[PDB]
Amino acid sequence: ISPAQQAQADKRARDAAAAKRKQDTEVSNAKSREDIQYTMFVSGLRRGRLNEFERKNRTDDLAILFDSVTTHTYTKDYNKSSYAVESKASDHVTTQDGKFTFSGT
Amino acid sequence: ISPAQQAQADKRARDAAAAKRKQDTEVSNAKSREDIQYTMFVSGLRRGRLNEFERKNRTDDLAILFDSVTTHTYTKDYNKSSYAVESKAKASDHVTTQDGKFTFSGTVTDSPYLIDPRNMIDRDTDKENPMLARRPAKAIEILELIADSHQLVTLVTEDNILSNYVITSFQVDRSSEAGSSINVQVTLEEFRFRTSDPKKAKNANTGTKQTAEDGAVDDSAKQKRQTPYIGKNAETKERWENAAIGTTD
Amino acid sequence: NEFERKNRTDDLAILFDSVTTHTYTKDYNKSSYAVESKASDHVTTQDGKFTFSGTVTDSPYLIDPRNMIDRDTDKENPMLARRPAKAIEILELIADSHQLVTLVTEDNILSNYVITSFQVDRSSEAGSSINVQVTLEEFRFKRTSDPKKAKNANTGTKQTAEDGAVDDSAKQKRQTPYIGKNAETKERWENAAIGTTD
Amino acid sequence: MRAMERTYTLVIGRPVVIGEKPVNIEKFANTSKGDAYEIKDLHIEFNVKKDNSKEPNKGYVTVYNLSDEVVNYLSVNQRESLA
Amino acid sequence: NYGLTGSGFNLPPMDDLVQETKKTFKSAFGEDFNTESNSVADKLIQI
Amino acid sequence: IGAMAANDPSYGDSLHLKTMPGMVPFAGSDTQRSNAWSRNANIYRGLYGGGSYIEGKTSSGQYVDVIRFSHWVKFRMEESVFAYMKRRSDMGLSMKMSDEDLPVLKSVLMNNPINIGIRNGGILTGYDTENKVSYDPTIIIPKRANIPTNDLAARILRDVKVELVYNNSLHYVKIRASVVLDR
Amino acid sequence: EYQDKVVDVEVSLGTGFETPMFLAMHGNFPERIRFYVSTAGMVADGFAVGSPAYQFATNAFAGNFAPQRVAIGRMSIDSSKVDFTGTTEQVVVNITLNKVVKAVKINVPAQIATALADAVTADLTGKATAVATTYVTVTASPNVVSVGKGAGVYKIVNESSETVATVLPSVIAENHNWYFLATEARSDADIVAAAEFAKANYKLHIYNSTDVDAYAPENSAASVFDTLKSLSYDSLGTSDAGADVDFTEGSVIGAMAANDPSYGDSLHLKTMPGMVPFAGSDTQRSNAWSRNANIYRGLYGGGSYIEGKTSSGQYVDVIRFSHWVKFRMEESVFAYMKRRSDMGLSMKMSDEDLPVLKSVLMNNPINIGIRNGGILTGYDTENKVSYDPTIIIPKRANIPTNDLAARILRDVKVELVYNNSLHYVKIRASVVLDR
Amino acid sequence: QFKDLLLDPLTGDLDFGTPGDRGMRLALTNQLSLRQRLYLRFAIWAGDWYFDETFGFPYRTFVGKKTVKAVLDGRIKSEVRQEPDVLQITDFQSTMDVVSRSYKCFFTVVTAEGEEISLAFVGEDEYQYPTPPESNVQLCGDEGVIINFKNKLYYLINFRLPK
Amino acid sequence: LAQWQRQANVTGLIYLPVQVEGSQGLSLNTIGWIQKQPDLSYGTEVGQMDWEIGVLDAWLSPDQIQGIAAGITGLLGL
Repeated sequence: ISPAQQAQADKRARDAAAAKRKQDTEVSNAKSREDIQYTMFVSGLRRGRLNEFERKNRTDDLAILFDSVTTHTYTKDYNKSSYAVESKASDHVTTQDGKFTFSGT
Repeated sequence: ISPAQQAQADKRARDAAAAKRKQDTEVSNAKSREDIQYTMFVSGLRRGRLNEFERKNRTDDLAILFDSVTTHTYTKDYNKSSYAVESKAKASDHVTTQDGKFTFSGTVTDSPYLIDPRNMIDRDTDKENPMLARRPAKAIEILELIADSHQLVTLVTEDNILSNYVITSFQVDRSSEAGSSINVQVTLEEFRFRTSDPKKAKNANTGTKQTAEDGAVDDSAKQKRQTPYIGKNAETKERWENAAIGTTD
Repeated sequence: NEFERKNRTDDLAILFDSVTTHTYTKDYNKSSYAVESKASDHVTTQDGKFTFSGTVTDSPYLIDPRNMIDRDTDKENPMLARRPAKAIEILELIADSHQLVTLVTEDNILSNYVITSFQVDRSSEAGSSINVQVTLEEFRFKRTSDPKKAKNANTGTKQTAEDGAVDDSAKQKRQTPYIGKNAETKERWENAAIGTTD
Repeated sequence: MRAMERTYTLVIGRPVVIGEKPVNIEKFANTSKGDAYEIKDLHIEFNVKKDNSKEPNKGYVTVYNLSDEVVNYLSVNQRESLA
Repeated sequence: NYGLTGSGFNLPPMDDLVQETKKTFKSAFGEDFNTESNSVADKLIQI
Repeated sequence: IGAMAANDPSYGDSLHLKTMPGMVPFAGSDTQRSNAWSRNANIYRGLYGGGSYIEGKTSSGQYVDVIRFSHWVKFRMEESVFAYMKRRSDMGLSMKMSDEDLPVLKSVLMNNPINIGIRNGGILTGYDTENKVSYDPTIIIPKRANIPTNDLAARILRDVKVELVYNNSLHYVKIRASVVLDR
Repeated sequence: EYQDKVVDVEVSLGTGFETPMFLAMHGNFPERIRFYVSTAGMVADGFAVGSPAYQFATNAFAGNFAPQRVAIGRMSIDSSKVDFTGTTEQVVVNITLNKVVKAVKINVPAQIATALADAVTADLTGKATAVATTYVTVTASPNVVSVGKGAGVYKIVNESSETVATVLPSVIAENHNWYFLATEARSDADIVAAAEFAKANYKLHIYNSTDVDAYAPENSAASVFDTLKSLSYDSLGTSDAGADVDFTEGSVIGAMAANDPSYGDSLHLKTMPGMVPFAGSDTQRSNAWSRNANIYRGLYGGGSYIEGKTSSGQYVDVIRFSHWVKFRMEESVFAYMKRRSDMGLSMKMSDEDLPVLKSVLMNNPINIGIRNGGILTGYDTENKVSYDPTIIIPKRANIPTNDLAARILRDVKVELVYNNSLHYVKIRASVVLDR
Repeated sequence: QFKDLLLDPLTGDLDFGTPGDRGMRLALTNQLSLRQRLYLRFAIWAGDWYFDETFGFPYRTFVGKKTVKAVLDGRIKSEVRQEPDVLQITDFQSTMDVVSRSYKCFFTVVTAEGEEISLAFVGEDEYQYPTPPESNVQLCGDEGVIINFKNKLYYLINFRLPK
Repeated sequence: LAQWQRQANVTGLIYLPVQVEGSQGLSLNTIGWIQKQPDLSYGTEVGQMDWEIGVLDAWLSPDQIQGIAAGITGLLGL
């Protein structure tokens, strides 16, 4: 080894460490302010949803539009006891969280 | 068996043992050099990212280019907890972020078109006789060295730049479908986290420490011999250490 | 360059009539939890795998005798030699004995690889031939010896060794009669100094 | 060329009888027939803990698909302490 | 340890002597002295 | 003789560094060995940690393994062509100089001698990047419009030509290096 | 030849385009040009440490892109001087008869000047002579004598009856595998003569000048830089205090040599070892900038070059590219004509063979430029023009009959666009608040 | 910085030195150490050194056999990189002659230079402990304080008068 | 072409320049290679062999055609 490399390992550590300070800092402030509200427009737009699209400003109610959306699906789930109930005991059911997925470009 | 067969048996032990020494020592050399960084140029080279390819000097900053990259993908994931309520429904609680994964597929051909010497694969490749230069072979022993030494790789993609990624697996297929080339696939994940000025250093710890193993007192435990002195400045040392230090007896 | 080094008694070599594909792969794993920070030791290396597919046919095109498959194959009637049966007999013995095989490939050379599984079949198509698949994995392996290389060893606690003049009594076996090559010198001393098991 | 493979042996002897002198389990290995019941090539799982305390060191063992004769020899001696 | 003791005469292996003399050489020229495989001093000392 | 006998000539096995049991090392100094080398007088030498032959150079100058190969080519080419002429002449259909049957010799010669040479590594094949010439064997046969009438009376075919390239082994290696330091 | 070992291993050392040529004053060898790979070889040739040529060679080999092999030109010496117009130990190094390394010492300017002359006479005095006049002259007899600076503030000044304008036509004849041109004389007449020669032979001229007029007020045109600017000469001039004594020309050459011209690597902000920062104020630097006199400046937390602007005005990296295009285009077309004429099928002006030049030119020079980033390509949105190279060839129906008699093809045209680097950046912002 | 006995690059014997300073020397500069570390590594045939069967180069594999130039170059170029202080390999001119059956390659290796960490084991010391005074100088003063003042006065008298 | 194919297979160099200068039509200038060897067919008449040559870039260039630069700027679009 030689001092020339010690002046090189520091560069490798310094620049790499600088990356977290950029990415890690941005998320910190993004969570430190709850005023901003993000929204997404999947289809919908031209069938009268423009009524609320025009409400979105450029500082608080940010909106996102994709160049194209191919498919989107929505689904919910429920579960029930698999054993015969004692009898009305209609409380033997629970509601799960609904899922939503879509593909775009 | 026969006395001659003993020589044959000895060859197995030597050649097999010698093989791992070359692999093991080379890996040991890695993880010891900290002034070396590896970067892979998956894409974007011909669009903007040419600025980063010029900064690498073939000595301590190295670039990995591929003759062709068929596809690459990037997928981050998150986890969401959920607890039940007496209203026969489910609510939600804090969420977590699960690092991130990256994969890509590429090919190295034994008949290259763009032989750029700046690429670290083409360090020794002959300009005018490519197929005998063994490009497909030359890429395996360099890709494997990076992975098995646990290097922290940096990926320069056209869309974005990723850092602190560790290779997890890779494949090499010489199928008869193409031939004269190797199909390569790789996967990576985000490994999300002495010298130097005394000013910046803070209080460290080392825990309990036993007697140093490089000097006397261990020999008395290991039952060995103390190293004789080299005589210089005799009659000045011996009077003092023998009185102020003594001997282990 | 190295194929010609192989003789017919020690460094046996195997060549298949055709190899269609071969693949080589390695794996690594890392902690799935954020590290405490450099703590680059949170990774481990797995054993590399190697697999390939081949074929052995009743109508070979090359019958180079150096191949151990063709040890004693007839030159003019390859199909009566029953070559596919010759290959299987060789294959099971290598796998069963757990030999550390060495693979010579296009790019690199691999050593200390053991066979973990192989498959053989004779489908309706490609009759008069057999398709073969093999799988291998690395082996991280770690007397008459030179006293200069010897190192202190251990054998733990030991008992009476082998069926001797004393172990025979334990198993109630009758003492082995002594062959009378000489019964004048040892006899007066053997019983007086060593005694008898009783 | 070989691999590095495991090996083991398990031996069963006569019942242990305490007398008026130090006990050595070595001398009880031989059975009335002479050679003891040795078991070599059968899948075996065992766990043996040892310590420096009052309690004795105890070890556990499991054997699969034993021959009926050996099991019969242990159905007998169930009142006794085989070495 | 291996010479004359209170219980007769013993025998040292080769490796212990090699390590002892290599330690002596290390002390002679500091911890930086090379003594393995490629050193001419290694070839002299082992022989 | 014990080192060359049981070894097919087509492999091109050099005799450079083989060990000969029974022989004793040559004790002459470096100057003596250089003198004998100019004589083409090979010497058995006790090498670094061993003893082995030096070089298979004949009195004329050519390496010995070449000479065996040249003889081996002569024998097999001669028997193969003859063995085919007999078959044709033994079916009543003897070969004729009709210019429609001569070309068949392309397959006969390429079959027995030439191909067996390539599969054994004796004969080279491929292309050369600096001389720009290929190593593939070539065969040329004369047509009936060139055979002099004197030969037709004697029923002789002459002036057939063949080309081969031999695979040379390695005998010496000489490294050169220089440890320059950065500034 | 007979080889007495099956293996012979030798471990040893040592061994627009790169090689520069330094035109020096000396007599250590008879030839006009010699090549060296390290300063060590020059010492073996009797070059005294601190001598002009030695300073240039050591500086050129120390750069980040040092040339592989420097070249030394020879112009005769008649006398040499040691000037003591500044003083505090004033060690000086003399080498005579190629072996006599007599490092004269003196300590404390007439006293030191006369004292140094006295010390030399005390020597071998039977082979060299000295005389004080502030400066002291040193003269050889037929013996190689080398004088170089060891310490102190004095500076060596060699003098010769021969003229640079006449030697240069001589050195070129011996060999011409050298691209950079540098001279020791550094007089106004000598520098200008060297600049003119570099033009006709397509060489790059470099010179460092100590003139204080370089950064004088722009209205004052008295420095060399003004003369070259008027004559529209291309020569990478610059101002430095170490231009003498140390001959920092090697440092600049050390940054460009090992770098292919096709990459378009600018010299804007590169660091030159050996040079010293320019200490003039802001107004002085602005003055020198108008002169096209580049300066090495100690920057924020560092020190680096400023700009590669030649005397004419164009950036230096362009000039190397233009020369590099000239050379490769010329050899490539010729290399193809020979092949055709060497197969018996020489090229003809038949209008059926001329078009082939589209592939020949696009092959060797042009494409290699694009893959290296030297040449631009694409489209322009505001000028609406494309950057693709174009090539046009005349048809047989336009070549005058005079050319056909002489067998000459003229008026071929090519077009290129160069990729410009970045040199300055100027942010502008305004923090307006909502209401 | 690996220290070891110096080997003469010209003869191969130990570098006892010139006739004027005959003795023994240690390899100190990293260049010299690396030179001999490569020389020994390449000169010892694989397996021929007792006490270490894995050291050396396997020349027997190539010499005497029909071999491919490309394979040999890889092994030659690989053995070099086993040293932990090798920066890179600059150029490699591998050529083979078929008439004489000789093979000869050229290449160079680049290595940096390090510091000495400690001088305790080598020769000298870097400190400048003081010198005891002489005679009654300590308790009564020193004359040099007068000489320096006299010289300053004389030089100042010299300065003012133009010369 | 057959000799070139054999040489390329032996060594590895497969890329050679290809240029087509059309008359009153579009032209081409790129780097090509030999893709697939045609099939011979010895019959009564003289046969035809069709070589497939693959080319890197296949954008046709107006080049000789004049009055194209002015026309390109004439097109409107948004």
